[PDB]
Amino acid sequence: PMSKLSDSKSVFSKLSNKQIETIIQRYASPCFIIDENALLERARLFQQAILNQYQNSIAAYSVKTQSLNTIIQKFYEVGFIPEVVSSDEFEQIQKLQLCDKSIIFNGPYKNDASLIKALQLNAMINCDHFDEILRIAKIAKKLNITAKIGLRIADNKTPQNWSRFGFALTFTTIDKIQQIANIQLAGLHCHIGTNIRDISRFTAMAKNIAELAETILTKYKLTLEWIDLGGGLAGISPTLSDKRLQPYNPFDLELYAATIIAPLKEYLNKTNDKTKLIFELGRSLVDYSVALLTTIVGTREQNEDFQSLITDAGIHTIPTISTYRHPIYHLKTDSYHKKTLLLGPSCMQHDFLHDDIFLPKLEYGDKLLIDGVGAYNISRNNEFIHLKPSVILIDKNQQYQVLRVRQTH
Amino acid sequence: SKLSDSKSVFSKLSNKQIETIIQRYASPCFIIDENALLERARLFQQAILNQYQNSIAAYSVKTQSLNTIIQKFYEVGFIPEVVSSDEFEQIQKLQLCDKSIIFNGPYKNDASLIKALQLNAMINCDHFDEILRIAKIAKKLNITAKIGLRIADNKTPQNWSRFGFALTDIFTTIDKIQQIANIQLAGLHCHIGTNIRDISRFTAMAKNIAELAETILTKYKLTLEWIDLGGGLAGISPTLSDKRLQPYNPFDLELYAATIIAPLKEYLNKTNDKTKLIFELGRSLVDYSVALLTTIVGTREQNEDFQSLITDAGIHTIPTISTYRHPIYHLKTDSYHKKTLLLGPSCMQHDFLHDDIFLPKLEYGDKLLIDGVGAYNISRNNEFIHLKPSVILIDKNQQYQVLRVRQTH
Ligand SMILES: *Cc1c(COP(=O)(O)O)cnc(C)c1O
Ligand SMILES: *Cc1c(COP(=O)(O)O)cnc(C)c1O
Repeated sequence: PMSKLSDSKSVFSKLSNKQIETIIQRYASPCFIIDENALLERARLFQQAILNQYQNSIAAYSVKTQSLNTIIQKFYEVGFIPEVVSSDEFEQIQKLQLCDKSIIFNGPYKNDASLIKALQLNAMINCDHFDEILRIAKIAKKLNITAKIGLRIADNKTPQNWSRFGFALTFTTIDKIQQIANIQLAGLHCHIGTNIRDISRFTAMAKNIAELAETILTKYKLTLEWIDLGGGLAGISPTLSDKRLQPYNPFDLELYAATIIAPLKEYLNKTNDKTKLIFELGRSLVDYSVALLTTIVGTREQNEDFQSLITDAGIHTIPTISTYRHPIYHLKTDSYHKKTLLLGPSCMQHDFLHDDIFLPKLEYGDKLLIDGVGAYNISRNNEFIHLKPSVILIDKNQQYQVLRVRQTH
Repeated sequence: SKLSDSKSVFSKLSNKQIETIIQRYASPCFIIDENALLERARLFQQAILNQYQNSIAAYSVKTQSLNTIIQKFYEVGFIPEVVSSDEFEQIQKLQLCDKSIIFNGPYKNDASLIKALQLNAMINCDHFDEILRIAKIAKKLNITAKIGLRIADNKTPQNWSRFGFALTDIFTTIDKIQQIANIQLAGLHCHIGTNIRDISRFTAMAKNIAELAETILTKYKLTLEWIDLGGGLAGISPTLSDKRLQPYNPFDLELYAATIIAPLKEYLNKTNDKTKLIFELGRSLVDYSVALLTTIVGTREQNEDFQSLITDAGIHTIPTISTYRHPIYHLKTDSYHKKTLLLGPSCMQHDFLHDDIFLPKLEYGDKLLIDGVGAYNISRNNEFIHLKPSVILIDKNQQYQVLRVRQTH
């Protein structure tokens, strides 16, 4: 019964048919829309959650999840430190000419130029393979300075967190590091997956990371400068295999912060709260503040009990629709719903938004709102068949601000 | 295994040439061999023309949408074939002397239709309500629109499809079209799938289309103006579900042409060869003339029975790698191979170029060439994590031409 946008729990339930028509008139269909108020409320509440649990906590902005410059700026304005996983992302942040050049540099591939600038700005660099530690050392001699680094750890003692990415925690690697000159171990990094709703996995990882920081404490007389627990917390959209049809409530960030931090408080207290605790939540912060407006542009079948419709948005506009049941809302005053097949604007057999959803009868020109698409869609748009659609911010004054102009030939 | 001993059109490519390409345009880097590409194009036109004089090769824009490549095929005699309003507009911006164009696809917006109806384009509709939108536009212009009907060859088991009018009461659809003012049936369009290696599916479709064209001629005394047989012929790369690991030879176009045309010559001669016969092959024409140069940038494991390496290109640079076993060649000199895992420059579980290929031991700075990437990769590049790489044309003269500049922030 919450099929209708105005009757939903969506951030965008406030949007009338008239407002949607105006957005599309100005910026064309399909159109991404981002609500600034909801987005920055979530950002600030996350900072409160972690700081209430540990006062030397730092929220880092996961650029890859939502890489629009304007959004990065706004999270930076409330105290987030940019976190990048590539040299391009690293240089994106530099071009923003931010006053505070603090930055977290992750990723399996950091080119030489990126690592030079990073060292000059004393970024926090977390390495996940050995050859990179060596390349940083040679740079750390040419550049007459010692380089602090962190090590990405794989929580391979936890079955659900096992990963080939990072040094496995199942030590020989740290013995080598300290005989290495110009390199000084300064932190740990661990990122165990994505869309994690079983926060037992965060407890497990935090316990093993704490045991590691304790063993590093004794076998090496070293207190870590930072512990980065990555991201991975679940968003609001159920997976397609999930039996739940309705979206989840945005995950309780106080529950997340208390669960993951609890196994680490013992170590952090010995360090007199000088070890920084870093969090890199992306999806769970940004997903539900972004929706896609799409228009029905054709009909293949239309009978009492079934309709097959063509939309102007498909899997090349929101690729994560192939993995998640993103909520789909309509604008009709109509009680009778029928099985509905929503096809994208491609005659490719995998380009559909949903094959088993119940919606009222729709026709050419009707609009749908696809909610919870704020993570890992916009920046994956491409120029295949259809050019990239507009991205609009509903700013904190309820005024539209274009963040990406619709592409044209 | 090694590039020099390969059957690849880049077999001829030197380490110094490759290192020059990368030094000049960075890694990863797409390369397109002009000679191989246009030779394939001419052979296809020659194949279909020797079977039927009024055969027209159409260029599948979506398969390889770089403007320069489009212009080349246009100069060889190909007519542009588009499947979206954006592609349509891309072609008009080329300002070709001959405005002939094929307009396919499930979504054609009003602006493109108004333009296409007044440029004598062959417009193939796949759902009825598009027909009615054309009819109403045509009435505003006081013209009668000639349209083609996309047909689903649902009598052939492998060709069953939702896209197009079902050929299995199809005549109930053309009966309705006969009554609609400002519309006249003029052509048929059939596109039965992709990466089709069983040409029995083409011969079956051509026979069914021939029968439909005969019935139309007898029921409505109507001789069709064109028959569009679509594309879909297979490329050189096996699927990952394929048991075979080595690339196939480029499919025999003479065989394809002779077999798909033969069921239609009774009709086409009955028409004194005035029906135009259009072909829209893409993958099979362009895939093997394009390769991706990638560089090893790190190591995770290195035994003599197994190695796990990090490349600077992944599924976001060549997304068809998740579906196809694209040939991967090295430039070294060594007999000894080992199970090799090639990890993309992302720490996502699914970002790997190949997880059980045997390759010589490779190290940081070593280079690989992934062949057969010319279909459905370049235009799907995006700005997620890594910006888009350069695309380089290897001229007729073996000189380098920049078709897409490396992207930077
Ligand atoms: C993906 C990722 C994140 C964010 O992950 P989410 O699921 O969106 O929360 C943070 N840090 C790193 C290193 C990552 O790879
Ligand atoms: C995809 C497509 C083509 C090209 O298909 P290929 O497999 O690359 O040969 C031609 N015409 C239409 C309508 C298409 O959708």
